[PDB]
Amino acid sequence: KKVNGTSYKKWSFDLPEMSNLYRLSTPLRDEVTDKNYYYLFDKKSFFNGKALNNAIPGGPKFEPLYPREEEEDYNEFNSIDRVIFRVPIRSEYKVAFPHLYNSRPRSVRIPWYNNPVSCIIQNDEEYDTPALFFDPSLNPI
Amino acid sequence: NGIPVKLLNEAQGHIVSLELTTGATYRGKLVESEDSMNVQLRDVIATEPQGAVTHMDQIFVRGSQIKFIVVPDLLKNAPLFK
Amino acid sequence: SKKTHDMIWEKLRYILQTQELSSTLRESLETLFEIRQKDYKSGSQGLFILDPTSYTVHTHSYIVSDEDEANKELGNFEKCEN
Amino acid sequence: VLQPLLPRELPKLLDALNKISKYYPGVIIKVEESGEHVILGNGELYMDCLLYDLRASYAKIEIKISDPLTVFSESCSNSRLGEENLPGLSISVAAEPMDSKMIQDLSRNTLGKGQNCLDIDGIMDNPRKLSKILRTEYGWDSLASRNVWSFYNGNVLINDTLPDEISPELLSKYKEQIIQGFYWAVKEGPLAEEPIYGVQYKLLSISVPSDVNIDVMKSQIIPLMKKACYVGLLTAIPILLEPIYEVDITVHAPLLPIVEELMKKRRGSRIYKTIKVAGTPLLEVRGQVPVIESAGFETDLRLSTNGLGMCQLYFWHKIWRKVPGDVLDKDAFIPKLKPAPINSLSRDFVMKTRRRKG
Amino acid sequence: EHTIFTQLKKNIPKTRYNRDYMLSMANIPERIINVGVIGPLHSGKTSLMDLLVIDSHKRIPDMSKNVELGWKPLRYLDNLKQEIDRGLSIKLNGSTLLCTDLESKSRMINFLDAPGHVNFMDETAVALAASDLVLIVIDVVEGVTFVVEQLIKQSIKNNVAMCFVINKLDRLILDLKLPPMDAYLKLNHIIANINSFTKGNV
Amino acid sequence: FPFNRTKGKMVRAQDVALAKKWFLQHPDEEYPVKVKVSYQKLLKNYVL
Amino acid sequence: VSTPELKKYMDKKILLNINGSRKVAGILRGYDIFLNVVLDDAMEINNHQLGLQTVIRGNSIISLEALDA
RNA sequence: AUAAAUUUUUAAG
RNA sequence: GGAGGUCAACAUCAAGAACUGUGGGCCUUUGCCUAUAGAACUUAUAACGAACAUGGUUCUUGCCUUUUACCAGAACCAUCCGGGUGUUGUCUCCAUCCAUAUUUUUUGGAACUUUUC
Ligand SMILES: [Mg+2]
Ligand SMILES: [Mg+2]
Ligand SMILES: [Mg+2]
Repeated sequence: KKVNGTSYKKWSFDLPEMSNLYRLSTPLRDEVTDKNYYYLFDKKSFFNGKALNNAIPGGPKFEPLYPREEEEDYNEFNSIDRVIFRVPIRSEYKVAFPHLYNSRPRSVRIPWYNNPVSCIIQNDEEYDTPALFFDPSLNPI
Repeated sequence: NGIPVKLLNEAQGHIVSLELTTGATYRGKLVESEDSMNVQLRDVIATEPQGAVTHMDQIFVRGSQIKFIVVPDLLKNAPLFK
Repeated sequence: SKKTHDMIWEKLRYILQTQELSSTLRESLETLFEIRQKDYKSGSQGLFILDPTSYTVHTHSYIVSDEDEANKELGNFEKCEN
Repeated sequence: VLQPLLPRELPKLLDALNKISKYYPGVIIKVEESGEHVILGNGELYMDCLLYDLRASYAKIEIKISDPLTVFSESCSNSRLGEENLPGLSISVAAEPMDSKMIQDLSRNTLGKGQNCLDIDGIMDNPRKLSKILRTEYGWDSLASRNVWSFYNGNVLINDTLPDEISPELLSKYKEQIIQGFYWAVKEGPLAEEPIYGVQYKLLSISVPSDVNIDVMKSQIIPLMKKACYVGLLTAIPILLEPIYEVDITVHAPLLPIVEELMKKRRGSRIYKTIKVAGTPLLEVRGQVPVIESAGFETDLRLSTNGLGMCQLYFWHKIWRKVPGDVLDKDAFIPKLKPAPINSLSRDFVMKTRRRKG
Repeated sequence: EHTIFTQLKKNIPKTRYNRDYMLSMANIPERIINVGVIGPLHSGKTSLMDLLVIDSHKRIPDMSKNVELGWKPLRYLDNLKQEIDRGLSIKLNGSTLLCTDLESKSRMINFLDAPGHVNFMDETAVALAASDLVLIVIDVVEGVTFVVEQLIKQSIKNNVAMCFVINKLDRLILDLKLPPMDAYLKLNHIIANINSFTKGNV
Repeated sequence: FPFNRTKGKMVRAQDVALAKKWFLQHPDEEYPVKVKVSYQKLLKNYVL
Repeated sequence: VSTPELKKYMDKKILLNINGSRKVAGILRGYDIFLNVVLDDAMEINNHQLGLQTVIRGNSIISLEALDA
């Protein structure tokens, strides 16, 4: 029942076991269950990171990909007399809402916005702290 | 519950025909029906058992005194039966 | 205290949720839970310079069936033949 | 702001722009004398959804998009005279602040049943009664309550003098040419060439030249209402109104102190309500932050708390606020590359936006 | 390139309720309605529409085997590119079908999903201004909140008829893990907390 | 994904990549610049 | 079980077609789950009124055709 | 009120 | 006949969000329209592999005596280590739905007599 057979493909397991495995492998596991964690660490914030030639502060650096930025007219549109600096525009803006802060992207992708703000609450201290328990993180209602 | 009742309910909106124990056929838009076939109808003609016809507005009929109800043949198609 | 504490808040929060209380008692009552999930050093603060093992301490034997021994005899002075 | 990258492509952009206005209803679009285009939209994500759908579907041409900006508006807080450019006519206008609860009222458009006030849109609701709504509720002049003519977006016009009463008929001629000129100089502006807001206009009196004339007065009078309204605003101690987003924030509880900083930093810096949440370790936090400072804000939150939290900004009550500066200074400090000092914010924005148009 | 879609006349799903008959219902204005659906972000809306859909069409193309039994939600009305990878909804988007109440009285219904972000409210205001009655979908954990306020004042302000659905109860137990009692207490707390905004109606 | 399922298929024993997860997650804090730059190399090789 | 939805016909004059090829008229005042009718009185169809108000039993009603729209 | 870190070698003429 | 195989052969796996067969109408086989049946595997933060290499041409660079060998980006292609599903063959191990009668149904208000046709 557990595994297919000598050719050894399609393993089929059971809860208590797969629990115990969970338990053991605790050193080796990713451990982070909230998608909302990776915020600029997903792929697409990487690809955006490259293609606009930015570096997330903890980020992988890549190559210009559109190297010559130096061609430019002397052109009044974006100039200083006409622009007001209130808030800096850090990069992560430009990687978060790419088409907007960054004039002229090329080959950019769609950052995925956000997930529900996980509430998950675990009780890891006692083995016998029962399943359903009102946990001090909660508010009183 | 009765499937004929269900059918009747479905026929709501449609132009049903309707004879009583008396034998006085009506034909009209079925306004409302209940478990007991307590039908209401709009814009309804009313034939006498002898022959003569009379137009009338919003007839109510109590299922006890109803004999048989004709529903339009579109309801045959779907989707009450299965 | 882990069990006893736990069941103490069993009934204690059970209060705020099922019971109906005054305003100015209730406001405080929940300030408790707030500082709880803020972890209590607002209420726990002190002199910690003393050790549990080194310092000779005495864990007193009382139990609420005890009349404390109510000593006014040690309240006042005697004659010392010593 | 918008410009298409190479001049020769201006048409293609337009052929898409009209499309977008259709497909995304909320947006509102503009041109200037500049050839710039202006794209007004709800919120930051919303501008994202657009500009992507602008570049990668409808128009294909790359364009240059400014630093995110904001709207502004023009208000005021209190002999008085004015003139024609060819001295046959003159106007002079009265202008005051209006009730915050009045202007409060208008921007809430209402049917006014019950004992409640009514909005101004129904002005052809019982006009005398209408003056009862006014006299009653707003402490309004019963005589002006008689005299109220006509309203527009955030403000309204009135009439006070005798030579009015010399020619309430001859003026009953030019009413609806004035109501234009009022819409005219309202939609436009003295300073920012931007919409005026929340102002009371009580006319002084209107000199019309001897014998008047036929088509002189017709379209002669409306622009003269331009200088009228402006001149009435200037000496009235103007200010510059800036929007305010009603912040909503959600956090896990122990991360709260964090939020404090952000607000201290972002100058919105009012968190009105900390609403505990029930059964869930959350805190709703209701607050305010101005539009202009809100630029990156929602990220600054979403990062700084390491994946817990969320934010939204939005504009409903359509509240506004004075911008702190002194609306004109010849001695002003302008930083050149830093966020300006709050002893003049507004002087700055004047001398900038004017440097957009000219 | 720009969107997803189906372009053909023979691959549109079979639709187990026999469309033309639906078109027969369509005659009487009496038996059809327009239900707009709104709520706050990430409240379950589009998912819910898809409950109706997968419950309606018999054999869908867009199902991968994945969501078929699986994990990721099939988000049917999403349909753009942007609204897919952005992970969200922009253009409000319809679905029509006939479906039965428990009576077996089967009505034709126009559902219309609306975006739940607060910078898209514009494209909800449409969804109201048309639609007949609206389901406000409340995410149990979030609980009502300023956005659900301005909604419910906007529904009933425009003379529409509301029904609430509490959503995402997986998050109740299987995350918060709330003993049965305290959960009941919670739901009560929402309901009490909403009725104060639905005044003359309970 | 590795875990919650309890029914699935084998992988060639070299496909399970045990250490991917560590260099996806943030660097943490303490580490001296040698290992951080080690991270940046592992990203760059991944993204690519 | 369910109530006869005659709230449309409330406070309107109705031709109660009744058992044995007879008739009644009158304004509708009330009813119940058995379809008994309570009505403010009128004639029996030349014509002659009896009573101030009248109550018709459920069984007896053939029809209650509305005189007013 | 900062957490931003390139390389690296063998043969043949 | 069932279970298996670190067994084989042959099909199929990147697309109008997309497959195939069939009935009928039109054009003249293709093709269009209509009706009908069936759809394994793989796909939406898009894909056969929650894995991860190498080669060729072409441009841009970087080391910089020249070439192999190279530095790091892009475009267009290729190779290689693997995989799923289906059919057939072969091998091994075993076997030959209420329960009950007093207004809406089933405890009936049915019958008798007479005229016309
Ligand atoms: Mg949605
Ligand atoms: Mg040589
Ligand atoms: Mg040589």
